[PDB]
Amino acid sequence: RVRLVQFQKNTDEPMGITLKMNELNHCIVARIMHGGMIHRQGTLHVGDEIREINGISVANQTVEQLQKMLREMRGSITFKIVPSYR
Amino acid sequence: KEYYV
Repeated sequence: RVRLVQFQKNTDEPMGITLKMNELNHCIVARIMHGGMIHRQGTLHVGDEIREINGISVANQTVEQLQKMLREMRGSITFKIVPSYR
Repeated sequence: KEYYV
């Protein structure tokens, strides 16, 4: 049910995904820009839920704080996710 | 609302 994934953010390029909070206050990958960083690395897919970012719980963060945290982060990044299924 | 990262 829970998966650990990793990706590399070594430039100033955006991740190229959009996030939304749903009714359970869960952080959901809503759209993925084709050709963008996440799309190329295959790290996340639409409907996946992000639980943690580098071991940092998403639950006690606002959407702005998450956006700022992700924009500024660099290097090897680990997500704990709840994957969606086709 | 949606948020870009």
